Amino acid sequence: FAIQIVTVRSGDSVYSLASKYGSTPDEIVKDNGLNPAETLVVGQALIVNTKGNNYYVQPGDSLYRISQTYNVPLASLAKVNNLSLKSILHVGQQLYVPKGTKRSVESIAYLQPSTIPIKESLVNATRAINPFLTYLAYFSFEAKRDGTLKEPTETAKIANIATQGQTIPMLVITNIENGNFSADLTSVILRDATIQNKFITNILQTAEKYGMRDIHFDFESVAPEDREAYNRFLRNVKIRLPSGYTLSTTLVPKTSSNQKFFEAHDYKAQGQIVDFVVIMTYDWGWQGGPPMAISPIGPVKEVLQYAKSQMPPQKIMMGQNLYGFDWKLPFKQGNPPAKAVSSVAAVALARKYNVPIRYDFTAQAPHFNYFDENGVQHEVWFEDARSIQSKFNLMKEQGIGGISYWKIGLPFPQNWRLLVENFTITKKG
Repeated sequence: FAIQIVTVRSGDSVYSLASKYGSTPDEIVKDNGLNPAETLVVGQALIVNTKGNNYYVQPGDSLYRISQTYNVPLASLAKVNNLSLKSILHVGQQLYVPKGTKRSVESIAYLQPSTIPIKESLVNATRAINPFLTYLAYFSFEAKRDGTLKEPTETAKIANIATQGQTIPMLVITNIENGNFSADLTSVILRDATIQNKFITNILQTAEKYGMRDIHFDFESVAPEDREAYNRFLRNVKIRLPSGYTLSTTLVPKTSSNQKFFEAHDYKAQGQIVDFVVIMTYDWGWQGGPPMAISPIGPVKEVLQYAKSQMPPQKIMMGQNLYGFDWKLPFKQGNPPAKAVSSVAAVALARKYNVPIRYDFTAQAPHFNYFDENGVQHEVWFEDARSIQSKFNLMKEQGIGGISYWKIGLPFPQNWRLLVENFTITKKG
């Protein structure tokens, strides 16, 4: 009960921060996945041991936020510090924080390799993250028009990693043909009973072969005319799954019930059938658009609220990006796509180009701008400990089931440590 988030200020080093808070440099380096030889960046968010039941106020904090973060009732936190519920805080102010009570969470992470065989670095990242997971989602098995599946490479290896860590490997099935989501493919599978029957049979045999106890459909770009056929397919699978198996689906983010591309993702119908959904609450800012926060918290909250109106909250898994993007400016159609960056890589750009990391308190996201060696301006939006803590607190407020991360292979050590600090991670293995 000792870790907190600290934002780096001018002049700070791992040595000075350890001295200030009575920690060790080695601990700060390890917890934050730092290269011990590198400088800290002003505005970088670190996790630091500031002693048990002890907290130093950060920029933008409120007693409400701190109580949400540490799972302590707000009245208790206020009382034990002789403060009012809306009391004005200042940075550096010391608070006593009682031991809170952690709620359970289910966590998912997706793995999507780009090579055959899978890169060693990616297999190592999967092993590192697996202990923090309820589910591991190897993306993907591609559905075929004859009702068979294209298996991704080294499936047995990846499933075994999951199983040995009491993580459930998901059987992730997509309607991808030649690298793109295909409405024509789902029209065949959702409309022909003979093929669909063979398909479901093959899915069950594949799941049983690899110990994949959750069957997950990521069907996208489904024709609107197939909305109810997709619902019927999901009912058909659900009815035939044996005891101990579950069913899940991917949903595009929505904030209302009529808001043609969208229609086939029927929130109400799927919510009645499946065990859980993964809602893709990310890519407001995206690779092909102008620079902005990838998953701004206001719109994400709107999507979660809409989802709760359509289905039970426990069934909802909030999608969360681990990536940010580096955009070259000015944004123009025909520009190259933005470059995806890990949290660690984003900080490394700010370090290299000597700029501080800023924080947007409305979006709840870190960002910065820099000039490269050719004089081209870049803008970066990414994820760090501050914004992930805001997202965890949103999950608590909304009472939803869990969080689903896209994707393994994007270093961000603070995310995984904060996940276990905030929640009890459910293991079903």
